[PDB]
Amino acid sequence: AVGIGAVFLGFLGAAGSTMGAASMTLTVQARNLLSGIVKLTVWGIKQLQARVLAVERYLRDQQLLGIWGCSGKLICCTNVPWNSSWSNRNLSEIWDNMTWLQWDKEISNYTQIIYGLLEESQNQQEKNEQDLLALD
Amino acid sequence: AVGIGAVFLGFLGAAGSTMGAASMTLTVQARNLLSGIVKLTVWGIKQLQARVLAVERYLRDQQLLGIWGCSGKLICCTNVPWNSSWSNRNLSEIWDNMTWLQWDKEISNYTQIIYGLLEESQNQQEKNEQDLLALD
Amino acid sequence: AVGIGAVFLGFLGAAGSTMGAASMTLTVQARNLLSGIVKLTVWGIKQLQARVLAVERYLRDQQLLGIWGCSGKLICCTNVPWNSSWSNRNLSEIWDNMTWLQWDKEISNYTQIIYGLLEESQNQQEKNEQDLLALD
Amino acid sequence: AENLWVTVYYGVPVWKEAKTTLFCASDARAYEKEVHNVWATHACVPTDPSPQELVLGNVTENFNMWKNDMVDQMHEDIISLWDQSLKPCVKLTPLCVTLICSNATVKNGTVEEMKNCSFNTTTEIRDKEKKEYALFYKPDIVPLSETNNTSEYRLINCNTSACTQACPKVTFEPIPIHYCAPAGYAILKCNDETFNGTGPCSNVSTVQCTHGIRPVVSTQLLLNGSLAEKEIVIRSENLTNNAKIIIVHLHTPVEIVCTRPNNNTRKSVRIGPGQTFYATGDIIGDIKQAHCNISEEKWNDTLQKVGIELQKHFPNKTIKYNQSAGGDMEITTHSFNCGGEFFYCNTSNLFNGTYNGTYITITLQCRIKQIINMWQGVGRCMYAPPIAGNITCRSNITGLLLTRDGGTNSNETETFRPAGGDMRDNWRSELYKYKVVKIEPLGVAPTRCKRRVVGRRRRRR
Amino acid sequence: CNTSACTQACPKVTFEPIPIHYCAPAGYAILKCNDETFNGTGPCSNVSTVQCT
Amino acid sequence: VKNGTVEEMKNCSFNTTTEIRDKEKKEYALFYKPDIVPLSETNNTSEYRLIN
Amino acid sequence: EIVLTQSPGTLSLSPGETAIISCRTSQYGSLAWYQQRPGQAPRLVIYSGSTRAAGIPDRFSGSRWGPDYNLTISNLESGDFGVYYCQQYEFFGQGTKVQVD
Repeated sequence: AVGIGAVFLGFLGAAGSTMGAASMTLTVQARNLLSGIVKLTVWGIKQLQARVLAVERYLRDQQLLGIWGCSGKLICCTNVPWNSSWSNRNLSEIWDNMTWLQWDKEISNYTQIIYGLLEESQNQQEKNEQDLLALD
Repeated sequence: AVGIGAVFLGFLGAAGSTMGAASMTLTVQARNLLSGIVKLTVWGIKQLQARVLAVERYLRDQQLLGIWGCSGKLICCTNVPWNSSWSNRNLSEIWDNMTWLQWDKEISNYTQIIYGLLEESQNQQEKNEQDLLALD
Repeated sequence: AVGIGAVFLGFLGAAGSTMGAASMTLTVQARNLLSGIVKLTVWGIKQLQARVLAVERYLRDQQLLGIWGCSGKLICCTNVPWNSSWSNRNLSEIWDNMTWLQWDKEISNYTQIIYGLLEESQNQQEKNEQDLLALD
Repeated sequence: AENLWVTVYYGVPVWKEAKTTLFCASDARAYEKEVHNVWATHACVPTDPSPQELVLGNVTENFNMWKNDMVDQMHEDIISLWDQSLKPCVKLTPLCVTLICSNATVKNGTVEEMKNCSFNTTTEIRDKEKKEYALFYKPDIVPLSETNNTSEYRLINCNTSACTQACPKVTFEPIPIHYCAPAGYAILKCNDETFNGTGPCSNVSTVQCTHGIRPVVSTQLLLNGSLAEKEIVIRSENLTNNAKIIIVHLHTPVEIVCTRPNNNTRKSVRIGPGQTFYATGDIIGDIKQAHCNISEEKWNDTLQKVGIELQKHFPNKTIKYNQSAGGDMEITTHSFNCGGEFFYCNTSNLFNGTYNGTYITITLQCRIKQIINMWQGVGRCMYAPPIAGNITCRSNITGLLLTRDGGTNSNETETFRPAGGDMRDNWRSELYKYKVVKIEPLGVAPTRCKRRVVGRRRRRR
Repeated sequence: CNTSACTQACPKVTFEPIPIHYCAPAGYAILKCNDETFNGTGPCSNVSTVQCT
Repeated sequence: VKNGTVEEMKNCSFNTTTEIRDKEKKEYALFYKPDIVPLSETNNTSEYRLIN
Repeated sequence: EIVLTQSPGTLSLSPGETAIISCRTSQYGSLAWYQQRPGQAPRLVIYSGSTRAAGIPDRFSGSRWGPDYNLTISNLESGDFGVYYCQQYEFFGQGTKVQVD
């Protein structure tokens, strides 16, 4: 799709598309993850022990985006150079061939490592944010 | 009410006021919608099946503000022209006569179209956000 | 710690440190406050009446940061001069002696007053970001 | 003085006193069996290998053990767990039938305590009945009055309240339980073992979860507890108060061995349509009555050490330990649970003798009971089924519970009595190290920074 | 009464094979395979997503 | 009743279960309501029954 | 060594005036006073040194000097006379009586 248009079940087709189309119209997942569709017996407790888990996961994701400076941004560049060993260092030449679902394996191991540098790239802003003679 | 500080049972009088006064002291609703006031019997399950619904509604509203570019902004302009058919095209001359509660009917039908338009007005920023030679 | 590094049980040592170190690596509390570790009997209802309270408190704090003009910012200045009666008016040379835990008493009484000034520090921006004069 | 502007920071570590409903976490693979354990939940599954720890830098914080609300919470926790696990089990009400009883003849002799009782019971079809028999191993069955027949006994449950037997499908155990606070709260732990109950502690260390607590219950003595590492500790609300209590932790455990030499045989009885009743059918061995053994060479020294420790607070007052005070059967005797049965012991020699401190094998005869009121002593009444074969217990005594006497005694003399108490007081001896505090990311603190100016992006300011 | 007491079904309630659709909660998707040659285990290459079964 | 006869009620006595289920005893209570249905199928005008 | 002592033994005073009662102590601990007319159930007056029981005027109060205690009363009417008893933790003092002139 282009713009957004689409639905959850009008954009999820991108899961096998080239990364170019998946890069556009990236929003409906952010609209779906909140709540979606949803005498005491088995029907009752499931709307709580499952609902609150979904809300908890969404708040966790929002918090993680909040720390790194990417609060309220669907797309967010950052100050961390990309090391050689993590993936192809020319993926601008290559993502046109790869869907995301296959991409995830190629960097599944290094995500926890990348968050460590990304946190530093965020929190180096704290030193600049205060306490010397920027006159204005 | 008027000013800044406001109270829920100090500001809700604006519901019949001219829209100008409601254009100030607009904060306390956002300050109230979160939690408000709140052997097993009828008292027990209600604090869970009610509180979680309020939290879900608040998160829904927050996300809908987040997508359009109005995250954390009480007031937020947006890049969409106002079409004539939806309302008076000179409401700056007229909203001083109307309260919100009566105003809502006048655009109740056209809200869903305007959300779709703000979605495009947002993601036109996505094309701007990436992938060319803006040397910065 | 410096940069971020650390854990919840690797950063909480700042609780007795001079406030200079606590002003760095201030992040892990946000990562900790959400979820943490967590036939019907006492095990069951505790996961709901406790988890939802934690989520409620977190949303309360996030909303209170949102209104003031500090959404998504760990560190945030505002437009309110510090009145002499509330504390030492030269804490820039004194907080290197005081930890947060002992500091909190010195401004516990005046905490409620200062929100009433951050609110106008916000709504002056609210008034400024709208009307007629600044054509573009 | 300097020109300052308000500044927000938060995400800060700051805490205050509070109260909460805590989360439970059982240790090791015990969670797998925890579904079918009681005194363990359903189920405290451990999500992490607790307890992770850090030592706080230069932090000193107040503590209190008597006002501590975690014991108050866990009392309700354990009582509710107990009643709810006992709730779906088979009731025993229709046994309350006129029992005819006689001396319980046994192989090559006669047993010392119990009575062989035979009674009418309901068969599968409610219109007929048969003459079953069982050996209730307590003489405590009350003889019904209003009769000159000296043998028409009654089961004592029906005198005051109906009862329910414990399902053998679910087995109580002293499984260790770790408490972990929920999100937003932290549990502070003191590490200075000289802490005598109340006051500052200056080696505070935070923990994700508490160390191993086990809910084992025992009156007049603690079993399988935790020892103060350095010396024998004395704790009380106020020692000079004649009331209240004195809790003592030993420096070395003293092994207690308790056993039931009678070779009991488990029997089934068909009380109703699907309801099966367990009772001791016959004894197939010699008779010696239950007993416990404690080595004197350790205990006599332990009493002397606790005596000099007492005399530290009581200057120049000689200490007399003395027999249990009186009252109910659950606190005049040493009660401790083991292996399915309940043992009651007379404290034959765990009380006697005077020991000044400055130096100027013991056998306990024990009765056994099947029917118990809970140690809170008001409500539910059970039937604990017998356990086949001889029973053997090995456990480490770690702490004593004492109360003080007096006074118009001649001022150089003082007397102490072993007397138990609530269920709470046993766990409080193990849960004295913890608090619960809520982390509050505070509001505004001064800074060199100034106004933002149209939300300007800027460097250091 | 040989082995276990029992209970009768109240006529107020009735046995019925009413169709039931399973719907995913928030944040999950129930994938579906449409290739009817699927013999129980292996890849499926016409995968479709649905709100509910 | 004391120095007279009450209007609203009937004295009633019945067999009840003692503590041991195998025996029973006689007791009496004063149900302060006439509304106890006389059991039919009998010429005895006194064999009442509780209407629950 | 825990022994109490009260003084003076008895009083004869006109109504509407003050009285002074002393209760000594030899141990660290709280203190309380009790009132007793002849026969009837005695009553609580003050406890924990200076805190005052419910339902009594402000006639009766004292100070916790430390190793000693002093109780004073003010404007005692004829109907409030009786017998006073001191207390600690189990030890009840020797007691003293006030009577109307």
